[PDB]
Amino acid sequence: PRKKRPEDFKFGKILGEGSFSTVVLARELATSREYAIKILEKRHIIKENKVPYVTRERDVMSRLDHPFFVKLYFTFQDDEKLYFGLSYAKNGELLKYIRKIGSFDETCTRFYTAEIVSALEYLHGKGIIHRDLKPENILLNEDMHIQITDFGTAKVLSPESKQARANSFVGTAQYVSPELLTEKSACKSSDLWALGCIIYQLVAGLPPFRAGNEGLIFAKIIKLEYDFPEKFFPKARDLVEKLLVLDATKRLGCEEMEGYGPLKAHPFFESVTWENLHQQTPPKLT
Ligand SMILES: Nc1ncnc2c1ncn2[C@@H]1O[C@H](COP(=O)(O)OP(=O)(O)OP(=O)(O)O)[C@@H](O)[C@H]1O
Ligand SMILES: [Cl-]
Repeated sequence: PRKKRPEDFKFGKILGEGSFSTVVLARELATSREYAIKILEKRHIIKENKVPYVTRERDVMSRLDHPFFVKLYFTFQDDEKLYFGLSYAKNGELLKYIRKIGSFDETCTRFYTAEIVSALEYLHGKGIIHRDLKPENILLNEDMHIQITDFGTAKVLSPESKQARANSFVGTAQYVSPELLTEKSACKSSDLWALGCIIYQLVAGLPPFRAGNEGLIFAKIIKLEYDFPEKFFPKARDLVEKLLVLDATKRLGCEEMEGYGPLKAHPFFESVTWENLHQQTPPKLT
């Protein structure tokens, strides 16, 4: 289609602001479609060494075509700004719901966990590591299905070299894997560690490794220092214990453990119908 330009849109409210970006709700005049447009100031990206992250976000998102990810529909630029035209995730961040309700019941934990698993199976099947998976980066569409975002710190592993490890230090302290901290690289299984943290957080209300200082969190991660609250769905506890494993080759779902089939077969997921999840009505969050 014709390359889009800023004047092809009418902007509405600011949906959010990052360190180097503003996301605005926009309507495209010629179609009346709604988009979330992420806008970055070139001068700021250039001054602050962010060009590789912006180009990575574009490159990674352009590869994805799955219902559980924010879609990148188009990109354009003008003299001052870069623009990404994204699907609008009307219901915002998963984290908002954890905070408000405190935790999720078993049905809701299972459903949202299954969507995240399905998303990770797709991403890992394309040889992509997210590296910053966390509830703030799991958005929710109007129908309350997940829309994973934040790909500027993802990594496409090279198929040509059969690359498995990625060397950049990126992530969020509560969710960062022990291998990145101790070996200085991440792998696809690093996202499975984050998944374990997220499942724990949905059930318990807080992620498992937490402190007021990042270094204190790192020290607990590397020692596997965490505990479960007395009441925690038992099959979910078992699943978390199979994900929060220091040795990245021993996490359920990883390539060395024979991939996503065994993970989808975990007893916590016994009632899940994997094949049409994105067309199922999500359970109401109460
Ligand atoms: N597609 C979208 N639909 C709805 N809201 C969105 C969408 N994408 C991002 N947001 C919201 O806009 C803000 C996120 O912005 P963005 O990706 O620009 O930066 P960030 O990742 O939050 O920040 P930082 O770069 O500082 O880590 C957040 O509140 C986020 O939830
Ligand atoms: Cl950036």
